[PDB]
Amino acid sequence: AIAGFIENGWEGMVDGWYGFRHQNSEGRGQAADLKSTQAAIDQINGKLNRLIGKTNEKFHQIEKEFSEVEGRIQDLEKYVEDTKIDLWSYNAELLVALENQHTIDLTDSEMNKLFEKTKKQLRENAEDMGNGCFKIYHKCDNACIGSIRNGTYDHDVYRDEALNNRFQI
Amino acid sequence: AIAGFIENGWEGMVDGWYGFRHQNSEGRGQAADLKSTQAAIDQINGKLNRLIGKTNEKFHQIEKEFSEVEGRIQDLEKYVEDTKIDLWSYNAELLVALENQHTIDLTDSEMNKLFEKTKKQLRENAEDMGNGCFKIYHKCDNACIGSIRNGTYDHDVYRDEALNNRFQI
Amino acid sequence: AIAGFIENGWEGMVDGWYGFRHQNSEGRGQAADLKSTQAAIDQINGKLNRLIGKTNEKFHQIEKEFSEVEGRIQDLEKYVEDTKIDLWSYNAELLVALENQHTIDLTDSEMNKLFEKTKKQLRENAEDMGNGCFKIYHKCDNACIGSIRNGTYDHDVYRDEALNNRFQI
Amino acid sequence: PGATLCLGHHAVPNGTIVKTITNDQIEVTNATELVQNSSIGEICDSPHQILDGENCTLIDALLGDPQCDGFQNKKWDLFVERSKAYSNCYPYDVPDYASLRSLVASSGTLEFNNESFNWTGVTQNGTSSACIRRSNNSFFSRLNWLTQLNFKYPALNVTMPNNEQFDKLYIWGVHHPVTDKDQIFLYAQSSGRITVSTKRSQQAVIPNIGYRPRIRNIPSRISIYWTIVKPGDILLINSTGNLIAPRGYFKIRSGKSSIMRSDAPIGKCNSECITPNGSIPNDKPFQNVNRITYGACPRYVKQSTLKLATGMRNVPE
Amino acid sequence: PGATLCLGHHAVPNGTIVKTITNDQIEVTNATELVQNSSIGEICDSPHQILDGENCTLIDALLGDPQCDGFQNKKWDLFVERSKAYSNCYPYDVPDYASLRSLVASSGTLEFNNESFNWTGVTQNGTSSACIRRSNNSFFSRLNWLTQLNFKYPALNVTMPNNEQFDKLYIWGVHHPVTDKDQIFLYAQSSGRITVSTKRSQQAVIPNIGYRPRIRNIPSRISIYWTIVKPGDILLINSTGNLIAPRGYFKIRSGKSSIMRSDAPIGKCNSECITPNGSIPNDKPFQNVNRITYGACPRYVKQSTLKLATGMRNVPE
Amino acid sequence: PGATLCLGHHAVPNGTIVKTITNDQIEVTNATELVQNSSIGEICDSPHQILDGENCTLIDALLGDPQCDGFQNKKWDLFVERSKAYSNCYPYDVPDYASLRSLVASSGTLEFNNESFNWTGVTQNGTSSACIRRSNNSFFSRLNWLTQLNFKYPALNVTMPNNEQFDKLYIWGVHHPVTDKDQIFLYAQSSGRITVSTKRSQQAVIPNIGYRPRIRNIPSRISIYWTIVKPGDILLINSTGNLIAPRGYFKIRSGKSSIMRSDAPIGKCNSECITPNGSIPNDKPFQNVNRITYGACPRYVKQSTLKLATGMRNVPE
Ligand SMILES: *[C@@H]1O[C@H](CO)[C@@H](O[C@@H]2O[C@H](CO)[C@@H](O[C@@H]3O[C@H](CO[C@H]4O[C@H](CO)[C@@H](O)[C@H](O)[C@@H]4O)[C@@H](O)[C@H](O[C@H]4O[C@H](CO)[C@@H](O)[C@H](O)[C@@H]4O)[C@@H]3O)[C@H](O)[C@H]2NC(C)=O)[C@H](O)[C@H]1NC(C)=O
Ligand SMILES: *[C@@H]1O[C@H](CO)[C@@H](O[C@@H]2O[C@H](CO)[C@@H](O[C@@H]3O[C@H](CO[C@H]4O[C@H](CO)[C@@H](O)[C@H](O)[C@@H]4O)[C@@H](O)[C@H](O[C@H]4O[C@H](CO)[C@@H](O)[C@H](O)[C@@H]4O)[C@@H]3O)[C@H](O)[C@H]2NC(C)=O)[C@H](O)[C@H]1NC(C)=O
Ligand SMILES: *[C@@H]1O[C@H](CO)[C@@H](O[C@@H]2O[C@H](CO)[C@@H](O[C@@H]3O[C@H](CO[C@H]4O[C@H](CO)[C@@H](O)[C@H](O)[C@@H]4O)[C@@H](O)[C@H](O[C@H]4O[C@H](CO)[C@@H](O)[C@H](O)[C@@H]4O)[C@@H]3O)[C@H](O)[C@H]2NC(C)=O)[C@H](O)[C@H]1NC(C)=O
Ligand SMILES: CC(=O)N[C@H]1[C@H](O[C@@H]2[C@@H](O)[C@H](O)O[C@H](CO)[C@@H]2O)O[C@H](CO)[C@@H](O[C@@H]2O[C@H](CO)[C@H](O)[C@H](O[C@]3(C(=O)O)C[C@H](O)[C@@H](NC(C)=O)[C@H]([C@H](O)[C@H](O)CO)O3)[C@H]2O)[C@@H]1O
Ligand SMILES: CC(=O)N[C@H]1[C@H](O[C@@H]2[C@@H](O)[C@H](O)O[C@H](CO)[C@@H]2O)O[C@H](CO)[C@@H](O[C@@H]2O[C@H](CO)[C@H](O)[C@H](O[C@]3(C(=O)O)C[C@H](O)[C@@H](NC(C)=O)[C@H]([C@H](O)[C@H](O)CO)O3)[C@H]2O)[C@@H]1O
Ligand SMILES: CC(=O)N[C@H]1[C@H](O[C@@H]2[C@@H](O)[C@H](O)O[C@H](CO)[C@@H]2O)O[C@H](CO)[C@@H](O[C@@H]2O[C@H](CO)[C@H](O)[C@H](O[C@]3(C(=O)O)C[C@H](O)[C@@H](NC(C)=O)[C@H]([C@H](O)[C@H](O)CO)O3)[C@H]2O)[C@@H]1O
Ligand SMILES: *[C@@H]1O[C@H](CO)[C@@H](O[C@@H]2O[C@H](CO)[C@@H](O[C@@H]3O[C@H](CO)[C@@H](O)[C@H](O[C@H]4O[C@H](CO)[C@@H](O)[C@H](O)[C@@H]4O)[C@@H]3O)[C@H](O)[C@H]2NC(C)=O)[C@H](O)[C@H]1NC(C)=O
Ligand SMILES: *[C@@H]1O[C@H](CO)[C@@H](O[C@@H]2O[C@H](CO)[C@@H](O[C@@H]3O[C@H](CO)[C@@H](O)[C@H](O[C@H]4O[C@H](CO)[C@@H](O)[C@H](O)[C@@H]4O)[C@@H]3O)[C@H](O)[C@H]2NC(C)=O)[C@H](O)[C@H]1NC(C)=O
Ligand SMILES: *[C@@H]1O[C@H](CO)[C@@H](O[C@@H]2O[C@H](CO)[C@@H](O[C@@H]3O[C@H](CO)[C@@H](O)[C@H](O[C@H]4O[C@H](CO)[C@@H](O)[C@H](O)[C@@H]4O)[C@@H]3O)[C@H](O)[C@H]2NC(C)=O)[C@H](O)[C@H]1NC(C)=O
Ligand SMILES: *[C@@H]1O[C@H](CO)[C@@H](O[C@@H]2O[C@H](CO)[C@@H](O)[C@H](O)[C@H]2NC(C)=O)[C@H](O)[C@H]1NC(C)=O
Ligand SMILES: *[C@@H]1O[C@H](CO)[C@@H](O)[C@H](O)[C@H]1NC(C)=O
Ligand SMILES: *[C@@H]1O[C@H](CO)[C@@H](O)[C@H](O)[C@H]1NC(C)=O
Ligand SMILES: *[C@@H]1O[C@H](CO)[C@@H](O)[C@H](O)[C@H]1NC(C)=O
Ligand SMILES: *[C@@H]1O[C@H](CO)[C@@H](O)[C@H](O)[C@H]1NC(C)=O
Repeated sequence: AIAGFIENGWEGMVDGWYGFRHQNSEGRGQAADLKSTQAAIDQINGKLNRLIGKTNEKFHQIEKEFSEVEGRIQDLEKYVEDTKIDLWSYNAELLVALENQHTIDLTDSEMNKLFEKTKKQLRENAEDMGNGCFKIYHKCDNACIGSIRNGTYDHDVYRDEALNNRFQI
Repeated sequence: AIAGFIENGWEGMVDGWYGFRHQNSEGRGQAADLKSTQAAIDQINGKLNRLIGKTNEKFHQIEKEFSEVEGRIQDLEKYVEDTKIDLWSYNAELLVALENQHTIDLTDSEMNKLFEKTKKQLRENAEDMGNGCFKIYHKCDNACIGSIRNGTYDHDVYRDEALNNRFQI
Repeated sequence: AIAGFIENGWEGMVDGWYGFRHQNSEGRGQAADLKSTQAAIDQINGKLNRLIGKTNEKFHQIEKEFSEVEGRIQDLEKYVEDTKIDLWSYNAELLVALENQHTIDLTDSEMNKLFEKTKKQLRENAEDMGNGCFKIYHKCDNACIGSIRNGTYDHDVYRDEALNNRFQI
Repeated sequence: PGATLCLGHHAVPNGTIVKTITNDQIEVTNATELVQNSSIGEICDSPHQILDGENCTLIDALLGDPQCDGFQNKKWDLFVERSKAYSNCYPYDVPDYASLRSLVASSGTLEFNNESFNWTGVTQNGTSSACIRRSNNSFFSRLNWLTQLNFKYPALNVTMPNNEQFDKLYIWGVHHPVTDKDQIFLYAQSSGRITVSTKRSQQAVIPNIGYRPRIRNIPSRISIYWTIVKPGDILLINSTGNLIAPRGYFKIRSGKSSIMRSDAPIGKCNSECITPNGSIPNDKPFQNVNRITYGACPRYVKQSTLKLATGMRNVPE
Repeated sequence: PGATLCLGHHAVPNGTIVKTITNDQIEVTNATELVQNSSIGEICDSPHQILDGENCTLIDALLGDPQCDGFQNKKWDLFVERSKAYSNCYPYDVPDYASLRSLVASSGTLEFNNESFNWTGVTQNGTSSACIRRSNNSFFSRLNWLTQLNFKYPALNVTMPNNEQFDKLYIWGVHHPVTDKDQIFLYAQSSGRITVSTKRSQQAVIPNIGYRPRIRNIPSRISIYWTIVKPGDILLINSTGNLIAPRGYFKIRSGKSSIMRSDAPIGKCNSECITPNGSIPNDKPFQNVNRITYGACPRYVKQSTLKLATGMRNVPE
Repeated sequence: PGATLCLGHHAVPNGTIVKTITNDQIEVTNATELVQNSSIGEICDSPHQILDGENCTLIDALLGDPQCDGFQNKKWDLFVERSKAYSNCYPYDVPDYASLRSLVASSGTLEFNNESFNWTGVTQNGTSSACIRRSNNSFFSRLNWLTQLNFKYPALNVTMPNNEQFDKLYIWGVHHPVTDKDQIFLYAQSSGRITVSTKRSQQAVIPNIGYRPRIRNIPSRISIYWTIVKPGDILLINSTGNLIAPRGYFKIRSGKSSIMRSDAPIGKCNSECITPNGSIPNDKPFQNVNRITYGACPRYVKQSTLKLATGMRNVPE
């Protein structure tokens, strides 16, 4: 049986980052959702554009290697540089940790948004199975599944059929 | 027809940040929610109080402009200052980006909290239209709408009427 | 009457961080949820391991206290050190604020995850009371409550009974 | 029929663009500026004690250049040196000028106590046309130009103990004559030497005879030195010629005082943060007015603007 | 029967480990490296103007060591000094060598203008076997070794005004003879003195007679000094012997020029960021190649790798 | 009737206040302190090699002050100088004292190798009542006070090659006599000169005759200098008087050694991080004990406390 996003990903979905799998009376299939996919990709490209190709010009600075022992002035030059490198190394470490947190959060968020959107189309006509899947209580052929994926599904068309199915003993 | 927070804001709501619009048998109206509004404002004032009016005293420091060429000592004084300014400029940039992220998140959060609270009052008696609006399946006059806004709505009073309306073919 | 996580914690839950209270026809009780508890604890231990016992060796540096007035070189040594201390003090302040935000978020998240998981087991058979509690519309003895806590509850077993109870006038 | 109830939030017609982690540009309902980018163009005289140097550098006020007599014994939080300032006395230099300037600036006082040095057998109070005071030839107020008396310059060996509870700062110098003739005419003997010492320090200076370019018609020079004498220590001046002697000591304090190069006028107003451009408001955490600051000031950054969101995302209808 | 509809996301068989706040290690679908860890092992000659010092230090190119004649009047963005470089002229030292090296490097030009100093009564153009140029005894190209003429060394007192719109940098020196005999043989008189001054500065140097270890068979030494003369000021050289005289002045510019110690070869290629190891790509924000950089460069950090997630959490099936 | 099932979380009666981004103060169930604010008041002798200077500064241990004879040839990771330390030998100063102190401290060794300098025609092993060793007049152990023999001081011209695989550090000095008489009585001739050179360096010193205040009844002074000689180079000492000669060289190492000013006692214990106040635990990432540290230490910050939440929001019933 097919299974949703809670507990695993789909190695077989190669044409999108997020999508739908279905089972109905015409078979079983998969389709990528391009909007959610693009929303994640755009955000990640946004980050990359801020971090890549943005270097800063510096010119004449201080010396950082020394052929002779000198004491006080050299101690200071060295300490200034060590200080600077440690502070930048810290900034780099924190930045990557925060960026990566935010990437995982934004990508998880697009999954949750797509799930919620689907739930709100189906309403009354389906039950949340708790595993990223909905059980739809009416005949829902390939065109029907497509209408859910495209956001054109009208739950009113199937409501009578669906309720009749759900609330029979 | 009236529409919720998913996809736009309300330029006509000038007395609050978050609120309700309704349509019933007495007309159409709008009311600000003061609690959610205040919760957002307090948090933003919290930030402002940490960042505004909190400067740090410094007194005698190093020289930062030079009328004569000197070499080694001046190279060091300049490099120390450049180093410091770049590190503070980075701290300022990151701080504002993180603060602004958190502001957008906390303000989005108050919208979602108000929506969820409303959903949980109505329960059984209404359907989530997926656009920030609920269709309420019983007569709900201005006092009724008010009772939802004030958190005193008892879904049991209307449940019979509401279910009868929803689950008729 | 028993009450959920919205608006207070439970001082009487000493064997876990998150859990369940119930009322049924055999009495009233409490049970810790070990998985959610452990998930929070592991994350917090994760942070602690990054921050505790991770110090950095430094050896010969610059002098930082001075018995005589000297002027230019001493001004620079002092300014370098003051600069460094202020930047580290800022890093420490921000780090703790961000870490503590994330701790509150991750611990709130485990509460919400446990609530949602429970909601999705019960489905159809219970109503969300809006206060962290569910009203379950079928006889649910201690074994039944246990089956919900252990994730082995089958809503289909009770569905007929539950719907009959909910949708009678 | 029933009812419809919609949840929403406000929006404004005039939003502002901010940066987040998620977005390089996002419109919000409101924002505030965190970078102070302007000065009021004057240095407020309150609440810090300002001393306007006018035509005087701090060092010229210290040595006692005639145009700086008004500065005697004054204190400051911030000494303001003007770009127009010029020396008008005997031409001099200070090896490590920058350090003497820094340490007096940081001390924050020109308080001077006269002392009676035993200068027997020399002519005192030498003066020059290069240093005019009230129409007469004169000299630095705090220095004593010693020369030969009755064609003799008997070796000096003079002591001054510090029996106070504070440090004493002594300013002194060496005259570098233009020619070997002038060395003789002024000091009797063909080569001078100066040794100034304490229990914890010694400084030895030999004059360097020669021509320098004329300044106020003077081709010779004075070179200035300084010595700090702690409590229980002793100043010992031992010299066979060329000494420009101290008349006493400056008190040396520690505290929060400084010096700033600025041409901004001093205003009658109250502002905590001073830059060379003028006082700046210090409500904002950052500023791009000047890296040089004194007082409770925003931190200098390179950004000209940083907008902090103070409202939600703006989504017009 | 109905239908089932499941929501999901992709996953890859080959994920990569990154760090977040939540996790020290979490597998994501894709990541990119933010630390540049390699150089191409050569310094690209574009787009910065590179001057390869080859056997010459910058200071030897400045003074005019015979092997450095090819460098006359050249400019650079980056002067590259090689570890093999060696001096091959009269042995010398520069008190505060590091500062003279820094200020010429930062100036970025060896442009030199000859001037006619009035050296009357002395022998000019002194040379030595320690400094061979085209098979003959010679000297530093930019310096003029003055000695006695007709057993006399008449005191020098020579002026050079700066009537230009730019600063002039003068390089000069003092010869320290090996013996008191040689002092006499070269300069007539038993002790030399040099005083070089302007309106704003003075420098006085006395030679120190004595043996130093032989370098190219020479046990004496030259010590090098420098003086900056601003517009409207005057160089004044006053000397009774031992002066190694300037032949003119170097232009001194301000700008973005520097100097770097490297043995990497210069390549025909184009790269913005230079390190001693060679040019490095500057697409990444950080680098652990070298703390020494010139140009638009990633910032030096201690980490050898920092992976930025560019995809979601990877959860295989 | 059915059942009710409520979800919840724990809470404690004694919560702690922390700071987040959202809140300046929020109560959580538990927190831990990230700022180390105490020392144990002693410097643990493990695991770093501690050398307690006791009455000796490092420089006095180097020169060989009589009370410091116990320190000969010792090594350290951390040399601890006490505020009570005092000199008890011939009064001296070190121009750039701070640099000589730093470079020996960082080297981390007093290892000294004697060498046989050819001092012919002078009296060796001069001593003074200012420097008592086992009841007799004495001198710095590592220095050799040379004076006239048979009323003559024949010019010294002595060589010492470095044929080792390491650098040699030579400490030497100049005696500044109190009077012109004493110059003659000690060194035969009215003016001394010292020139100490290598292939890569030269240092020239002239004594300055004069009175300084008496220290242990001595009104004259010694000034200390140092010279590093690399492998294949040569020390050349050329002097006509006033030389305080080296007896050999100190090894100079590179590594992790340092020096710290502290009056804390040394304890028998084991602690990685040392401050002047004593050893501190290094479990926490930050500390406000002292900006001066040695070893694996928390980073110094100005905050006295920083609380990291280790539990959820605390919401009592
Ligand atoms: C070693 O080398 C130096 C450098 O050249 C020589 O120094 C020069 O010495 C001469 C002669 O002593 C100086 O000339 C004198 O200048 C004085 C100042 O003049 C200023 O004001 C006038 C306006 O009237 C300006 O034009 C001028 O630029 C100055 O700003 C004058 O007061 C002197 O006047 C005397 O001579 C004139 C006639 O020549 C008479 O009319 C006067 O009554 C009076 O007697 C004189 O002109 C010159 O300034 C010095 N140059 C520098 C750079 O300092 C040394 O002389 C030389 N040493 C030796 C031993 O040769
Ligand atoms: C004060 O103290 C210093 C330090 O010792 C003395 O300086 C030494 O002086 C001597 C004599 O002047 C120098 O010796 C000379 O070395 C020259 C250079 O030789 C180089 O090349 C040869 C290869 O042939 C190498 O072996 C050597 O290491 C050098 O690299 C020679 O050119 C000289 O040769 C002369 O003497 C020899 C015979 O001895 C003849 O065959 C030659 O034809 C020629 O006449 C000579 O050997 C020595 O280099 C100096 N040492 C240093 C360290 O500089 C001072 O002399 C001394 N002062 C006084 C007054 O005593
Ligand atoms: C140039 O100027 C300097 C500075 O004043 C002069 O230096 C002083 O010289 C005098 C005379 O040489 C010194 O006086 C001597 O002090 C010695 C040390 O005394 C210490 O111990 C006693 C306790 O008994 C303390 O009171 C004192 O403060 C010191 O701590 C004494 O040992 C000497 O004693 C001799 O004289 C007395 C009588 O006067 C006899 O009883 C003794 O037997 C003995 O003969 C003497 O008192 C003085 O210390 C120097 N001062 C400084 C600051 O160094 C130079 O003398 C002067 N030069 C010239 C050429 O005039
Ligand atoms: C043409 C010239 O150079 N003349 C100066 C004279 O040089 C002679 C030459 O004229 C001649 O060509 O060759 C000769 C050799 O054979 C000479 O070199 O030298 C004297 C100085 O000895 C110059 O006189 C000085 O001129 C000054 C003008 O700026 C001034 O008037 C000097 O007097 C004071 C002064 O006010 O500066 C008078 C002060 O009372 C005195 N103070 C003290 C404490 O003694 C000072 C002081 O002596 C000097 O400042 C020290 O450098 O001098 C006057 O002496 C003549 O112009
Ligand atoms: C054995 C020795 O030391 N010989 C040197 C001589 O010392 C005598 C000793 O032999 C003797 O044992 O004791 C005597 C005392 O009673 C002597 O001390 O001293 C002369 C120098 O006066 C040495 O001759 C020099 O050797 C050089 C070889 O590297 C060279 O040939 C010197 O000539 C030049 C040069 O090329 O370097 C010739 C240049 O034209 C000249 N330039 C100028 C502008 O004058 C230079 C210049 O004079 C010196 O470089 C200045 O230091 O010298 C030659 O003078 C002899 O070896
Ligand atoms: C009153 C006074 O100043 N007396 C000192 C004497 O000055 C004479 C005056 O008394 C008189 O009023 O006027 C005279 C002129 O007409 C004199 O200036 O000068 C001598 C020094 O020449 C002083 O004697 C020295 O006193 C020392 C006491 O602290 C000590 O006893 C000196 O001896 C040693 C020493 O232990 O320090 C003996 C050492 O063996 C010797 N070492 C060597 C290697 O030679 C040292 C060394 O000579 C000096 O330390 C160098 O500065 O001296 C003793 O010479 C007299 O007090
Ligand atoms: C520090 O102070 C002390 C104490 O004042 C000082 O000692 C003094 O030095 C002077 C100058 O050297 C001495 O006077 C000389 O004494 C010697 C003794 O032989 C004589 O050779 C000198 O004669 C020459 O100078 C005379 C000047 O008129 C001529 O008349 C004569 O023809 C010679 O040219 C001269 O008389 C003086 O005696 C001592 N004083 C004492 C008390 O000892 C020392 O010089 C000072 N040190 C420094 C660095 O300034
Ligand atoms: C700066 O430049 C000025 C101007 O050139 C210069 O002044 C000159 O100094 C020299 C050297 O001192 C003077 O020449 C001397 O004049 C004095 C006057 O009494 C004499 O004692 C000297 O005689 C000795 O040297 C002679 C050399 O042959 C011997 O013949 C004689 O026997 C003596 O040993 C000598 O003649 C010269 O007069 C002045 N020039 C002028 C114009 O005044 C000054 O020295 C320079 N300063 C520096 C620091 O270089
Ligand atoms: C570096 O070392 C070298 C080599 O040792 C050294 O050279 C030596 O200098 C001394 C002192 O100048 C020379 O001795 C002198 O020789 C000259 C030659 O004319 C004489 O004028 C001197 O006579 C005076 O001093 C004598 C001392 O008793 C008196 O008797 C006489 O009356 C005079 O007052 C004196 O004899 C010595 O000859 C050379 N040695 C050699 C081998 O050449 C140089 O001084 C040292 N340099 C330094 C900076 O120390
Ligand atoms: C405050 O003063 C500083 C320094 O004078 C000004 O910065 C200079 O501005 C000029 C003119 O634009 C430039 O040519 C200089 O290069 C700047 N100097 C430095 C060191 O940056 C600054 O513009 C002034 N700011 C205000 C708000 O008045
Ligand atoms: C949904 O959109 C896809 C676009 O390729 C189309 O093929 C399909 O027929 C659509 N179905 C409905 C019901 O809109
Ligand atoms: C809701 O509160 C408002 C407060 O202004 C009041 O006017 C209204 O009557 C209340 N309605 C109910 C049902 O509580
Ligand atoms: C739930 O698990 C607990 C584990 O202690 C067990 O005691 C209980 O009987 C279980 N009940 C069910 C229905 O699985
Ligand atoms: C928008 O316009 C109002 C009225 O003109 C003004 O007071 C307010 O500050 C503006 N807000 C922003 C964020 O531009």
